[PDB]
Amino acid sequence: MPLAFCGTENHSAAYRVDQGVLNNGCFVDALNVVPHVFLLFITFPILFIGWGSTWLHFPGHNLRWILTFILLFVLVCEIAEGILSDGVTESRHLHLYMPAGMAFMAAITSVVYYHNIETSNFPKLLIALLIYWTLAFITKTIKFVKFYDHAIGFSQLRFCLTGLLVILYGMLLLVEVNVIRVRRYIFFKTPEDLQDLGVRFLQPFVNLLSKGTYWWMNAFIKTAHKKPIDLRAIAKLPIAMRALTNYQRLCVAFDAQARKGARAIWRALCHAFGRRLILSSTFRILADLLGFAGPLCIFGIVDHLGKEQPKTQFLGVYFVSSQEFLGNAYVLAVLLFLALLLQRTFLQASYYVAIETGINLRGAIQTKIYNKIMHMSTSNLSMGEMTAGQICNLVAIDTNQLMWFFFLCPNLWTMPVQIIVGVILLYYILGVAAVIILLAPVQYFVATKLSQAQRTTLEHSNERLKQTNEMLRGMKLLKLYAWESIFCSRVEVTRRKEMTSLRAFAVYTSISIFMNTAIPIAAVLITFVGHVSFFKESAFASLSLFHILVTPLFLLSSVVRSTVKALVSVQKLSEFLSSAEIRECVQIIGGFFTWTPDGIPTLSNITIRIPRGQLTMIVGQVGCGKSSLLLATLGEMQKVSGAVFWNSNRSRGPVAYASQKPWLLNATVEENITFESPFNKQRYKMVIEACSLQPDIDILPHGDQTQIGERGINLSGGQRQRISVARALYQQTNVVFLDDPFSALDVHLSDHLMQAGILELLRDDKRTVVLVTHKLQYLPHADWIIAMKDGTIQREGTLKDFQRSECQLFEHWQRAKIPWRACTKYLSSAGILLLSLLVFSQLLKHMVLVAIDYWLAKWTDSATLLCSLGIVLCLVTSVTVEWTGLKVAKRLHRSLLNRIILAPMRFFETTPLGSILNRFSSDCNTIDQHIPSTLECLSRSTLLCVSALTVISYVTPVFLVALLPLAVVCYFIQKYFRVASRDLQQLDDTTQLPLVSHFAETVEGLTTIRAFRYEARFQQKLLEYTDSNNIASLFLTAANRWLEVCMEYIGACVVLIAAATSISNSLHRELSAGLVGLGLTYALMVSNYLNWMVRNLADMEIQLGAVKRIHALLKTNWPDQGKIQIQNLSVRYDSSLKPVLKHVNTLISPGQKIGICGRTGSGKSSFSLAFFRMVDMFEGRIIIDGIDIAKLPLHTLRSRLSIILQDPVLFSGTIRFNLDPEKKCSDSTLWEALEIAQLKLVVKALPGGLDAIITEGGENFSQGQRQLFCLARAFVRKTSIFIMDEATASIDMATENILQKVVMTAFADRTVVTIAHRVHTILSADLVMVLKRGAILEFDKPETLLSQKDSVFASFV
Repeated sequence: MPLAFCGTENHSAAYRVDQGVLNNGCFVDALNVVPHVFLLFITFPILFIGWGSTWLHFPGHNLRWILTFILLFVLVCEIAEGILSDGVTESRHLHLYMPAGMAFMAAITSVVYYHNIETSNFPKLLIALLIYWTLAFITKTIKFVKFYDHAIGFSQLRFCLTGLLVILYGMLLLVEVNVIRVRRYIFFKTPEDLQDLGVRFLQPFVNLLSKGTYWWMNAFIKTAHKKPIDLRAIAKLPIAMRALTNYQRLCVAFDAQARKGARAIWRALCHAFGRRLILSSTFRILADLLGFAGPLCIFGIVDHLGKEQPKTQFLGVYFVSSQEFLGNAYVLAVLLFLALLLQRTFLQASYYVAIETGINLRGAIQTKIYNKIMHMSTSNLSMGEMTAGQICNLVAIDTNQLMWFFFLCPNLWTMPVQIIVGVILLYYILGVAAVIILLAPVQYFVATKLSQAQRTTLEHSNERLKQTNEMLRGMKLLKLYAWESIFCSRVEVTRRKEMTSLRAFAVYTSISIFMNTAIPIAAVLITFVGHVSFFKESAFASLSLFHILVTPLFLLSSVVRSTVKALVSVQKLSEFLSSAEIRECVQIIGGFFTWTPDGIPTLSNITIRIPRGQLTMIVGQVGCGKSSLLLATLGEMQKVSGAVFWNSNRSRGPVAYASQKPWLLNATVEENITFESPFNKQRYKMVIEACSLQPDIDILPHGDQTQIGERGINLSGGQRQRISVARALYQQTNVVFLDDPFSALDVHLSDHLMQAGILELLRDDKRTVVLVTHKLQYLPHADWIIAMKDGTIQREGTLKDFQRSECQLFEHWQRAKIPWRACTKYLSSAGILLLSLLVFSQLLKHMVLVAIDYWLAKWTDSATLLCSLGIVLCLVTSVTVEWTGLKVAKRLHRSLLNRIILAPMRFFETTPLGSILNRFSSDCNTIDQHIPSTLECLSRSTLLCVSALTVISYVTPVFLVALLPLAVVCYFIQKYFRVASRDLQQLDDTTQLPLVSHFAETVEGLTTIRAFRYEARFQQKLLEYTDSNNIASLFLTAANRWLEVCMEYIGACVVLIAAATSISNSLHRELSAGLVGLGLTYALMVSNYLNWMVRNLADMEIQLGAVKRIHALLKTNWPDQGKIQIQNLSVRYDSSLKPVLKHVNTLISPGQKIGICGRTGSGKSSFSLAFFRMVDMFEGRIIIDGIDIAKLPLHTLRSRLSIILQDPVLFSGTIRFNLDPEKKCSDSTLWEALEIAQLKLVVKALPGGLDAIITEGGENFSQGQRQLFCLARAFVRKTSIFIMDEATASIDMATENILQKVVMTAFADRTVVTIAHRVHTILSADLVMVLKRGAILEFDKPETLLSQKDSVFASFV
């Protein structure tokens, strides 16, 4: 029984070459063999030469790929047909399936060949492929015309298949010769060079296999596991994705639409992105339809295999009828497999095209927003209407969610089509669905109530977090007076109010999961119960349809919510976009200028001229239009009437300017000094000298490298005014405007040195200046002054004019992860009595869903109360999850508060408040309102997945042999993808932060930037920020889609193997395919349960990482003697190299209020810190009124001994709560204190009295009211001693009032120990001690020994 080529029968009569060679119907297949094996036998060594930087794709090549692939599809179909025809027959006969296998391999090799000839630019070498393609087109055309001569027609299948690849090969031969015409290589006598030089990200210019499967990502992601992904490793982002380019295209769209509001933005967005958005929607519709084809193949397979030879015979050859073709079993399985392997590639492509269009929308619209910042007026009507928070929330939230809307925009095209086709094929499947079509509005109303509760919850917990910030800012002051507990109680009360709100949030979000996971069960139950009781007419395919319908509905509910937010956002930006713009030597003639663009000119009759070569000191009344006139010269006022001659020694030059309000960019201080200018040491040193900035630089621990301004080193107002003057002065300009720099700079000697340096700089540059201020010490002397009285110019001339206008009278006046810490979370959070119930209910629910699936299979074979148990268990699990997360967050919150209470003040000195507040608030929010739902979703998704692989292994008990490599591959793919995705996620966050940082620093100092006309550099910084955000966003997106392709093909192979082994055991061993079919419907859902599994697993990784930060914060009658004799108590902090206090055996006598101030460099502050027993006094002996002060409860010791401070602060609350909240002793003591200290005329003038709100520090009480509250605590806490510190900045009368209050404290308490680096006012005392260079050097029990000795008087001089 050997291998006959055509067939052995009739004594070699099929080998009869008589009656023509071509009229033999088997010999033509042998003719069709020739071109395919010819191309193989001429192109394998070539390919091996191939096997042994610059790319150019050939012209007209997309149709090559689609014709080659669709010919792969029909050639696989002819492989199936050849096997099905040669197998049920008596012979072998081997002429049905020898040509197709080499043809399949030939198509594979000719596309590898076309790829290897596209990689290497050598166009004269595709002559072989084209002469091949023409030869095979001719040969199958001959076969088809002889099939036509035998008059077969379309009834038999092989006629149709042959005609299909005839027109296939003809049309793709025509593609080849169109390329021949274009590139003109063979018979003609006679590129992406821009796309060459650039970026790493070559996904839009790569072959189709890498466009589909993200093959180029592979070498990236495998590179990413060894070394991390720096920003330099990220691409340069090519021209087609440059934000400027999309912005130009969009502005052309704007101009075309606006030549021919909300509809304008709508039309503009549609015109700029519809040809891709529509392409994305088209791919999405095709993916929906090929998803919706699946169940037809499963139903057909099970019906024909339950059906338990072909009729036609033309010329002795058996042709399979087409109904029997599409009625076959194995053929439909292979078709199902190839349909899934193409469906689940178009879905990812649709995702990606929507994402790419979204990133270009974000780019162009952010660029447009910033361009219309660059022309927006900074008025008190323009900026006075809309603050910077409005425009910051606009940019951030609006543009990101408009992007998320154009993410969800094809969904609003498909989920309706999804629902309609679901209803249609559910009627074809089950005969004569409203429940499942009623589960998207359930999600809509539940999400609506959830978002309302979340809004209210967030704006309540915002007040809770603000109170916590106000209770964590004064940590040292409240711990010093032992006043932590009352603020902890007011926090725990606000926390429990927020906890009631969070319980309502969790209820309304448990019900979404419950409705989400119990609507299909009731839908199927009502469906089949109708089918039996109400219908009585006649399954697993229907269940799979139930899955395919269930998935879009909740997404569509979110789409509708996003649509509403998008419409509101476009309304917001349209009402924003039509606000007032700005506009289109010195001389101003007509004089009318206002802010509102009509009516009430705010500055009129202005006829003032200031030509070049000048130094104008200006003067005027208080707010008489000085900054208004300066900005009006700058062209920043709506000038109604007048003209502006303008000539720099008609275009404007770089006028330096400095507004009344200072401004500093959140950058380095030298970067905030140089301001995008080259750096020379001389002028920089001169400006640091003139503005006295070298002591200011030394006042900072980095100086010219510290992150100045907001989000960094907190500066002072005089420092910021001086920094602004330095940045204004350095920029090397032909004019200089100084609008009162020494107004806020109250340092007179600094101001005088600055005035002299200003004269020197403006005198040594020979450039015009204009200084508008009230410093009249020099302004009427040697300036060309100009005075604006009542908003008008009086005289711009010499000093004799001010001696002629009654103005001198005023001048005469790695990568480790969760499970240890995650185990600690679940253990310390839950308690096993609810964790066990949660895991048991989840496992039981999934066992019930498996069981009801098997019961559905058996009843369908033979042609309820488990779906009810399922719904109840789903409700139970959703309740248990939300309840467990709520209790978890509650007890963790109280734990965080308790560990923050039991802390030393040295940690607050060490660690910033930002770390404690950040890992408090953001991680508490994450482990309170975001982590439990994701945990529940993971615990439902991976358990559905483990269930599904259990079902596949149960149906086909041979599957597990193929499970082990699939799980190994999934484990390795999970590992390498996790390694890339975590780092890329952090790179996304740390790149999306500086763009909105730029929008803050732009919106703050806008008029200075628009004053310099130095917009293009910030334009480049904006475009750089937008590019650095977009490249990370596109790589994160494309990594997600590549993940989904790789894991989803792993799942597809699982489906194929499971179905194959189940069908193999059901053809012969008769597996009773219901157990097999129920396996298959989990095999289809595996394909996306893995999807949900992988994406949610990454999210579970990142959020449990901030629990790590949580673990890090979990890791760490009245004494009236005053006779505490310290006996040699030596102090240390790290006990490393330098103790400060040494051997100080010093006593404060009763009455002898020893105010002991010393040397401020070495021994002043350390003793002042160590005075409250709040530091490590490493030796000696410290008695306190004869008691042991080294082993006492420090809460009781620090409660009843008041002090004063250097930088005092008032805790906000009731006035009795601001005085003594824990005590609340008596009203008359508070009247005596708050009368006799200070602020009696504010307390009695307060609206409430002792029960009035301390308005966040006493915002309009006094500044001496802080010291008054200190004295209140001194009079209230039975405090004989009162340790006082000096005022940092105060008035001399304020220091005298503090001294008078200290005199009253001496008259009433008489115990005090004060240190003051202001030694010349610290002389009113009783005893003193000077402890210089860390010793007991001087002690003066009379006050005259300080004034008697040399050095103490030298410190007193």
